[PDB]
Amino acid sequence: RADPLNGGSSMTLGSKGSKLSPEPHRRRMPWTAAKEYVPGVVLNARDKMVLDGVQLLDIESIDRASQLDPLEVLRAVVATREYNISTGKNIFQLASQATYNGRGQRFYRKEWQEGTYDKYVTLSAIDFDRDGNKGTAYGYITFHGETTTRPVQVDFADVPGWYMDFVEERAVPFTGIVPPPPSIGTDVPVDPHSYRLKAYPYYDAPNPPEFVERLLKDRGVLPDTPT
Amino acid sequence: RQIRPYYNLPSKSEHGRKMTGFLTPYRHWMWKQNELWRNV
Amino acid sequence: ARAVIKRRSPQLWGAPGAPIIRMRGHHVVWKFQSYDLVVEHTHKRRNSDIRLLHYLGKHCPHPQKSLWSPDTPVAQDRHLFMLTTVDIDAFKYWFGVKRCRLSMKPWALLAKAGLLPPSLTQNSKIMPKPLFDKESLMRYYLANRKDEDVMAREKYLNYENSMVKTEEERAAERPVAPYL
Amino acid sequence: ERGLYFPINHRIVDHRIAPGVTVEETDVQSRYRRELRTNFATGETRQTIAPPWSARERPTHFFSLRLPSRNSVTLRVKEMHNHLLFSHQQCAPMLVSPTKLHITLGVMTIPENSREELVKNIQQSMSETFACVQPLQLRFRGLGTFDFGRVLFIRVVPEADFGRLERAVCDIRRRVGGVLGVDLKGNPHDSYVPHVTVAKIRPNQRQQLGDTIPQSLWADYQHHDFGDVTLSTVDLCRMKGSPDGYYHTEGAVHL
Amino acid sequence: RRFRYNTKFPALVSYNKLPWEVVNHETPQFHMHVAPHYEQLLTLAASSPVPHIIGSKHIDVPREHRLRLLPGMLYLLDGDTLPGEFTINRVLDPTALQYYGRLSSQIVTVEAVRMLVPDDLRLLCNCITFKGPLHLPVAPYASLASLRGASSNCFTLYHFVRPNRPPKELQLEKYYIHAPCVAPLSEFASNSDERGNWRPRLQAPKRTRRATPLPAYRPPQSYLMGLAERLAVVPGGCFGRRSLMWGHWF
Amino acid sequence: GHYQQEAFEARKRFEESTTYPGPIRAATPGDTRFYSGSLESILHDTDRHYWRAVTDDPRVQHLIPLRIRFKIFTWVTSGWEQRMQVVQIMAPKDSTIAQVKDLVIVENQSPYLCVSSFHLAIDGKELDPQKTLGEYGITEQSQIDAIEQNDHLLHRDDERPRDWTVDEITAEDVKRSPYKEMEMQPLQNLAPRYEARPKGYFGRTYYSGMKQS
Amino acid sequence: QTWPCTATICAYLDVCVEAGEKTWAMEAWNRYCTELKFLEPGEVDPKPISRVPFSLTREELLYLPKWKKHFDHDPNLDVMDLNRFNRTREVYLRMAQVMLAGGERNAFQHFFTKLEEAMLNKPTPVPEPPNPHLVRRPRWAPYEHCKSVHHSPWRLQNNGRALALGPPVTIEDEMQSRFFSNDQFLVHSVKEVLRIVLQEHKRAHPTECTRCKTEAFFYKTKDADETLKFCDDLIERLFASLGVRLSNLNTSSLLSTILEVFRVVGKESGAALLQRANEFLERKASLGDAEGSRENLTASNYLQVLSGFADESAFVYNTKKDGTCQYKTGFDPRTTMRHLADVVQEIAGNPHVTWAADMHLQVVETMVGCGTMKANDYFVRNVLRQFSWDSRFLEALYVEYRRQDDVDMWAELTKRALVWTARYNAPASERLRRLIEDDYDTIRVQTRTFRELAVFQ
Amino acid sequence: PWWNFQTEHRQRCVLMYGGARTKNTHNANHRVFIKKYKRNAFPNRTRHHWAVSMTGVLSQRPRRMPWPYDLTSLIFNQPRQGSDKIGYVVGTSMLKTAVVATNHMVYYPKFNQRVSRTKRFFAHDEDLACVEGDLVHIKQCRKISKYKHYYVFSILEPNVEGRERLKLGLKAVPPPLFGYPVSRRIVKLNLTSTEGTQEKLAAAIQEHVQDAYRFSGPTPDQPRNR
RNA sequence: UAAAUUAUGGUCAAUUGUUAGUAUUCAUAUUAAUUUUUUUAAAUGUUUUAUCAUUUUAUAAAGGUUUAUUUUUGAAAGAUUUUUUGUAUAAAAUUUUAGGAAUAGUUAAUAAUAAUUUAUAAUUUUGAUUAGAUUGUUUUGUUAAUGCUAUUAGAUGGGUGUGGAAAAAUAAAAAAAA
Ligand SMILES: [Mg+2]
Ligand SMILES: [Mg+2]
Repeated sequence: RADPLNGGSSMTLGSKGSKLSPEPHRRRMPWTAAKEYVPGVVLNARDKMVLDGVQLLDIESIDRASQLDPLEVLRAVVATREYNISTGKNIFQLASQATYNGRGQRFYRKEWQEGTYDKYVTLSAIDFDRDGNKGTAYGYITFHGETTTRPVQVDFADVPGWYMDFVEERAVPFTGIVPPPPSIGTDVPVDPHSYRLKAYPYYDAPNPPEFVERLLKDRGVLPDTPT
Repeated sequence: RQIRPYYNLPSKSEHGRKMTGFLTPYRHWMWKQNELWRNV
Repeated sequence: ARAVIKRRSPQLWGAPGAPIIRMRGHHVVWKFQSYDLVVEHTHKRRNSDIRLLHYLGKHCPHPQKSLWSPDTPVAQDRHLFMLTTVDIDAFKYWFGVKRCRLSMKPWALLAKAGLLPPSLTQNSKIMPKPLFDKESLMRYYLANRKDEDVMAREKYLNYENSMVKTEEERAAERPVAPYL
Repeated sequence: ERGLYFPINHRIVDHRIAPGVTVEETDVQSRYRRELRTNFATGETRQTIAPPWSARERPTHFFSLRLPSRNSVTLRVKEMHNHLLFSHQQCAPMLVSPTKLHITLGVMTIPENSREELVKNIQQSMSETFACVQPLQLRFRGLGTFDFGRVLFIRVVPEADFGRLERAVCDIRRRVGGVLGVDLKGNPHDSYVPHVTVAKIRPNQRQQLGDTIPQSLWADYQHHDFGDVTLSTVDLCRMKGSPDGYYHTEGAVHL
Repeated sequence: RRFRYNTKFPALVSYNKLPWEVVNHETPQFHMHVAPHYEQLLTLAASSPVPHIIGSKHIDVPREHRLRLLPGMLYLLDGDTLPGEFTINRVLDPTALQYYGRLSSQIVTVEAVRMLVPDDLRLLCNCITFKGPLHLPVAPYASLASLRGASSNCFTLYHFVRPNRPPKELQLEKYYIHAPCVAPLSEFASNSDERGNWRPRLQAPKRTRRATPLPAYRPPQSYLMGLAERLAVVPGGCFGRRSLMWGHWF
Repeated sequence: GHYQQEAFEARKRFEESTTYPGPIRAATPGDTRFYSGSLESILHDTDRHYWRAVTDDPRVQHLIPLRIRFKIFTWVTSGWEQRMQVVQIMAPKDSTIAQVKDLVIVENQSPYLCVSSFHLAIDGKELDPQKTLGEYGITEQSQIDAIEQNDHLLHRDDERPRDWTVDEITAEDVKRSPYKEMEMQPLQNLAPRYEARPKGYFGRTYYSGMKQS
Repeated sequence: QTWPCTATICAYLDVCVEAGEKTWAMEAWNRYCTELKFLEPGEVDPKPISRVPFSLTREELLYLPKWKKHFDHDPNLDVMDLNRFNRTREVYLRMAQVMLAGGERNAFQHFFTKLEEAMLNKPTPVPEPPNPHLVRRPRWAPYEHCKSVHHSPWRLQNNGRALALGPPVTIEDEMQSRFFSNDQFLVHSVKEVLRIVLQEHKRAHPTECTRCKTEAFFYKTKDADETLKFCDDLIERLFASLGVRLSNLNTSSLLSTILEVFRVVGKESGAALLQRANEFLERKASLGDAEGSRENLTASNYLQVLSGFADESAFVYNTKKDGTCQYKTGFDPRTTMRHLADVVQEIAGNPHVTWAADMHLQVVETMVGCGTMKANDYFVRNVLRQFSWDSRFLEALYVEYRRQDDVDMWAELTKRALVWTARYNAPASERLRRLIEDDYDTIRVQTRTFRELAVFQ
Repeated sequence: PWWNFQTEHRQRCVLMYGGARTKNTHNANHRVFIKKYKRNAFPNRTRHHWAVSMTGVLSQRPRRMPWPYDLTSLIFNQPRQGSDKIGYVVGTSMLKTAVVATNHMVYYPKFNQRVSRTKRFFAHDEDLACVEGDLVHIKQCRKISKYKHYYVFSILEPNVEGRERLKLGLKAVPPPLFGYPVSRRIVKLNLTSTEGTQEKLAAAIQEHVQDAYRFSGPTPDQPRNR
């Protein structure tokens, strides 16, 4: 196929890998193609008990008898806002709080900047539907200094795990068009002072001593006695 | 089968499975060491 | 790919595919037990004879004294014998040409016979599973590294044609003078 | 519900398309029966294939089996013409005159610059090859199409004297196109199929008479019996019938 | 793999055929489809001469031949002029104008984009005007060398395409010859007088110190989706090879 | 690519050759109708069901299988999807576009495809209905499509067929031509069974020739 | 006992040519090629099918025995119908080049003279139509559901609907050899025999023909003079045999081959190769009496001259004496770069020439050998994203990267090269990884995966 | 151990040395037939099942097996069993078909002799060449209709008499004067005049009602008295 | 219409019941099997995942068939990669009953026709069609032996038709992506 992990060796069932190829194994189903994913259940499992401090008024409940004190309504609004923010932040929540809908800004997830992984997206456009936490976003995905030539629709723009640092220089008004970032390899000449590579195609980070000690303790080669 | 550690991410969902498919970074690292022996 | 899966005996990637070498044997009294190395598909029906690519041979898991051999003073030669009958040509054809799979018990038997390296299942509890470090592996690689030309030649001999024709054979085979 | 769920006549698979594009990329939709209609049903008869160089220049002369005007085929085709004219009056220009019917055995193009020496050899070869064959009998029945329906002819089924006729025509082709160079439309080692042309669309008439003769005109007479005719003469003739009101006489052998 | 003829279902009924790709000019996916072809065409024009790409004036075609000759026609003009019998639509959609970002930045800043629709609604004229000289070098023999916009200053490009057609409708596939530029070679060429200025070196300088090592590696603290080799995803989920693992958390 | 040019050159030189008595009709056989396997498979005019190890003389093709691509809005359960249909006609070597249109409208054999007048076009360029395939240089590999009268505004929802999923179908609409064939009333036997695919079959986005993720 | 057809004889003679054994061709010619005859003007060129298909009559079906009635497809029956197009000129050419490879001048000259006389005084045989079995007849396919050219948002994908990434190798616009006319086939035969001379020289001296491997590559061989004189005599014989008919033909392949022999056998500078090509072009124009506009050189000739520039700019790298680079004696980077630049600007001004990865590789090799250190700029500007670049480009660029003043810039350029390899689907070559791991002691760049390192250890 | 006696069987788990391990299916079972119908009232109208009927396609006794050694296989080297068949065309009433009667062979080992069994086939032919009486050769091919999978390959013997009769306009073969019986009971020729038609009908209906009365059963010895 | 021999070759064919004037294989033996003396369950939680979903998991007994059951490489094995090459639904023969007669959405041609085309249609006494019986062409038992006498488990209509393939509604001696 396309990506025969460790060649075509079939010593075990797990030798072929969890998924055989990045392309879908069955021609019928395209969605089953291999793609990076984030935990949807955990990221959408917003804290429920945090809203139990103060009651929340329903939108369809507009009758005068069900109206509450304005102080209580403001408390409910604060509770709803913190309930939305508790699990995390999505680019649809950062865009309204950034100028020009945050166009031209650098968005990254927490796991995108930990370890040798280094990926971010330069925002190009955002479309908002009725809900302020929903819609779509397009931008340039940059991986280790290499960026996509054409804008692409971002994946998982709704899950609360995004982070962004606001800079005024990179903001792009609606009059202009967001420029794709230059490529560190081709567009801008390479310079270690400006940017230094964290992981190359044949690189793999050295084993940390804490993980090594934990693995040895698990395997029992290191002595261990209960307290 | 695929081993699921007890110290993994607990899916706070009652409408589905009680444990997620993610893993601790240590679990990912130790899995690579075990997978290295599979390749040998 | 079934509405109600046969939960007792499931498999992977459906049927029929991925021929696999197993050891079939009817569950009888242990003193009358003998298995049969055989290559079959991943999925088998009620009778094993439906999916039977080839038959490898019998195996008797009973250590027996060598009565056929004369009573010899050799200590190693007087140990118990575990006889196994296997096929080599069909096994090689299915392993290499058709790229079949093997189970742990046939793998261990073939490792004993010398056809295969020891299986992953059999391991010594005394020796733990080791770990690896990229820096030390690179240091060893720099310490000793084979030549690219010789490594290509040995890879060619191992994988592609190995029975080569030398200049002596070429001179013998070349046409004789009258038809030149 | 009337018959089989998938009729045998509809289990057609097309190999002219790419293998993997018919299942998913597209679905080809056409009536494949028309091109697989057999030559027997469609009236097509395989004529000798002419080489490209000989297919350009127009023919000059042709062998024919001269027949008296009284012969049975002449009045059979006369009655056929009467029926055709009664049914439809627009096929009269396509229909040929009853007096211009001959059984053609071969067509060739003799250049006019050097025709005089070639015709003598042709006629002497015909005489020397027909000095022994007795008069032939041929049973005519059936209809056929040549030049993609441009030429409509009466089929000549195999019968008595037909084997002698085909052997004689093979010998004629060997003695005419073989030893001396003359442009035969077919091959000297191939045998020309005898026929009598009942209808034909001229290239000048192709402008307003369509591109081919519709099959409904002769569908009822596709297998009609035109009977047995005896031929005892042969003539090498030229395409000139208007001036004398009859076949042009260039060479004749009283077989 | 797909190497089977359709015999399971009747040909009259398309039962599992893929939908035909259609591009609509009321949607930004039209700009998404067309913009990279535009930038490639501009690069080709600036590098090598291209026939029928330079336009002295708007082409005049009668109505009967309008749908026969205009579709597939793409060229450029020096002036900012628009053909008649076309209603004008301006790009006010940020998503629609986002796709021209690479063209504006890397190739040449775009001044405006307009979609022209005829009265019969059977055509689409995409006219895109770029203000300013080309950022990339322009060869003296190139098609753009005859354009006064390079070296008013703004120049426009016209493209005609039938509406509601597959993406193959525009004939931008032929404009893909990768003619290289001679920007570095012109410096050392005989016409330029920098040949004596340039100083080549054959031997690499001697190394006295090893390269600076990478900073201390900190293992990630967040949870991980699993190994990319097993999950068959590309290293960063964007590009690379599954077998060659790099750029992930470890 | 190479096959078409080499075949054309071979045919050209075969035509130019003048020393040829002609192929033997008896020696050159035709394709047979009877063979193994319970499928009637048609091949090219130069291919035979039997093994023919010799390369026969090239011939001028008198019957070109012109393939015209029509738009078709099949009804999937999720919604209306626009896909492609191919109509194949057997036209003579010098058939004018007028008779090509006659052949396509006589061999379309589909209720929806030939609903209104249409014009044949190639790579977006309309074809003049006065000249023949000789002027255009059309071969059997040429890709020809058709443009109807109302396919230039199909992006409008009014022109698009109205599905009952999002649009309301009236008592006057159920009596129309396509909506009578479709049945909004679920019968016990469900006589009009159509192709079904999930709304998430292609993911959050529709089918496209590029990547949007 | 399968009697080979003329095509099978041609294939076996090609095998004999590449093997260098002439005795096999001796046996083949004695066994089968004796009866082969050229096409006479009065003979029929496209011979018709002669073998009637197998059939059995009533008597031959009822009375004849089963073994006689049995019929399996026997190639000896249709060998005559497969020898129907009279392609004996190809067999004569292959036999002549076999004799040349075996070094028998008498027989080689006999075959060449007979072929030359036949091609000069015989009509051109008609080539057979393309074989339906050897090359599959293309089938109609609607290219409507194929992936777009920009399907991948990271690189320009090579669409199956039409080529878009640019050819990775130059191919001259020439048809199959069977379609050549008489004089054109004579020119092709001379080109082929010269190519066989090249192959024989390379086999005799493999070390002196490879690029930038040993010092022997930069020294003229002691047998090249005789081969060059033979080539000059052969081309002069060709020009004497063909007069007016030579002018109205195509000599792209012949020019490329003579350029290649004047490049590798007698190692000449790129300027010398260009001068030889110009002299050949002007002589070809002048021999024919007409307006005689000078024919522009093609992509093959430009590839040859750029390869000559690369060969003259080649250098031995990491010699056993620990020397970083060893160059040819009398090496002038200034003049080499000047000539390369003017050639490149000329071929860029010429619009009929299509660039390819081979000539881009030659240009990159020239620039990196001359040490101007603009080869990386040229590669990123014109070759990184335009063509399917192989790992040899990075192999050449690695020494340029090592030429950097600072090891940090060298290391980062190496990292970016590896990233390009991982991105644009151009895996790094074994020799490139060998160089990387050799310099790992000072660059600290890993070039092997964890899995393959562990398994190798 | 099949060759060992009953008392000699020490165990039954495996064959100790070698041979054939076969299941001892009990043939002596004493199967019983249970009569569930009256003697003259078996539900079937032609064949009556009054005892245990032997079941099998090839295992029945006496043994009957196909015989591939016949005239067709002696003449032809058939790629597949029964691919080619020689027979006489009998019946030409369906267009573009030709019904051929070809006889195969079945061998009885018990008697050590063979007999020929005739089978009819539908052979497809174009141009309508197969006339009644032709000795034709047919071969298997692709399925053409529901019951057409043979096609004629050569007409070994032309029916000159049939062709001449067709040319004269008469049928290729006169229809036979004896056919299948429509009913078991004899068919009596009706010759009654118009006046006697009703009387003959009355007699026939009386005979039919008497046959219906036969359903009642034997007439009692003592006439019914109340 | 001639003998044999450079001599056993080329590897085991062998039958056992004490009756009862005679005719005709018919009571009682031996082997094989059933039968008494109590031998002898078919297990309950399959698993992973991106979470109210998706991905992997395809022939057990039910329904009574004698002119009858026949098909894929699109998943998997499967490998630098792209790409490519091919198929296949059809047959032939063997087919039971003590007292034996009619059978039918029906044959062929045509076609992606015809509930309404055209035709002197098709099945069958060489045993049809319904009905009864029985899961079809490597299995046993008996004997010296052409015989006689046994054998098994599983393909029982469709109806949004998923899937490569319906075999898809409890039933393991199938380790199923560490
Ligand atoms: Mg009983
Ligand atoms: Mg029954």
